Amino acid sequence: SILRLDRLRQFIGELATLLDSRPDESTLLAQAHPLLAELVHQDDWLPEDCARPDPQRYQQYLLHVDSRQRFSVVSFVWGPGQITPVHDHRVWGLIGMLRGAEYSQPYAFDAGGRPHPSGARRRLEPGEVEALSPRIGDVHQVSNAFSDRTSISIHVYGANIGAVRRAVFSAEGEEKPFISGYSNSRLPNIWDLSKE
Amino acid sequence: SILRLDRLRQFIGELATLLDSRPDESTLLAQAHPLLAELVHQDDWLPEDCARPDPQRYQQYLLHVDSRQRFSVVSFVWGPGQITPVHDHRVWGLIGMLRGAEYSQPYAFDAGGRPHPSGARRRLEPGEVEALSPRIGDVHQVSNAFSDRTSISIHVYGANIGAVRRAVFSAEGEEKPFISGYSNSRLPNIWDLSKE
Ligand SMILES: [Cl-]
Ligand SMILES: [Fe+2]
Ligand SMILES: [Fe+2]
Ligand code: NA
Ligand code: NA
Ligand code: NA
Ligand code: NA
Repeated sequence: SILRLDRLRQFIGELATLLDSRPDESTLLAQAHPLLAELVHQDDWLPEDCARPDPQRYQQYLLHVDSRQRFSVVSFVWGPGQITPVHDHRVWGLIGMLRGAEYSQPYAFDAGGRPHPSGARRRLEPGEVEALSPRIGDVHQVSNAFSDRTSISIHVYGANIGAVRRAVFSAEGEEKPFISGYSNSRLPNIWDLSKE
Repeated sequence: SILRLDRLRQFIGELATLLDSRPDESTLLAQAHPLLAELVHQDDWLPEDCARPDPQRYQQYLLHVDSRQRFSVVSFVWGPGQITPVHDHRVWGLIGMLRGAEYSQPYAFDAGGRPHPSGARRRLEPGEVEALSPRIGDVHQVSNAFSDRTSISIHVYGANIGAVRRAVFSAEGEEKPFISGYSNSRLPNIWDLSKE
């Protein structure tokens, strides 16, 4: 229909313009917050392909990578009742819920290296944005708040996320290196303005 | 084999860096010339979908658009004997032959505003790169050099080319506005390094 891809195009240039200032981390996050907020304020732009859950696993659909890999934009699609392992990120980020809701559980470790939840579980509603900086709390376990519907969140990461070597942590406290990869081997073409 | 997608990721990055120093047109073109030349020096990187001829029309497969739309990178696929009409561009651009060959005829205008071939036709061989710009010469007709095979060239343009309002030129020298648009509504995912 009127898939409104101009808001994706707008978010992307504006994040990039912002980044062209070499802002310090915390300024960057502060100033991007409203930008992602304006992008998830309404749910009328996300291409269908980039919204399909899987029955076995969550999906990360790559929407855009910056020419200099200063950021990537990803659509995180949880099927009903799905849950990630405990893992870190290693780059700045922002998350904004588009539809459904998700839970975020922060983690820390005992001197042995076993993880344990820390602070309580945050619930993220359609519309809300929280900045992540690894300089604060990098390790977490996230999950679909709902057990019976699809939830989707739009993420922004300060790198090509599917190139970042990060870590997943078992209950027993072993660090497994992982690289997330992407669900889609093709990105949507948000760029064909030959439609008006 | 495995596609050498890192050549493309590298080119994308390097040209954006170059663009970050705000060069003037002649320096941008002198410096970008070698970067594209390296990309089209060996033919081990273009995804197969982005190399597909059409029997009716030449194809324009979008590869990448820069976050701030400072450039875009397009794969231009010619089937046997295809030819464009006479047209302009209104942005700087570099063209780099990947496989096959294309003929280039620049055009100039007489006192009544009617276009005519200006100068000798230029043949573009694999690994060669030519520049174009309103300053340096913008109006031309291009065709596949062969009628017995496919030709591909890699085009870089200082805008989101398929959103740029340009024009084709009638024998009587009048515009007919056009916006090229892209043969592909999905872009290739160059970015999933977790392949290796
Ligand atoms: Cl030249
Ligand atoms: Fe995470
Ligand atoms: Fe042209
Ligand atoms: Na290269
Ligand atoms: Na190829
Ligand atoms: Na000329
Ligand atoms: Na493709």
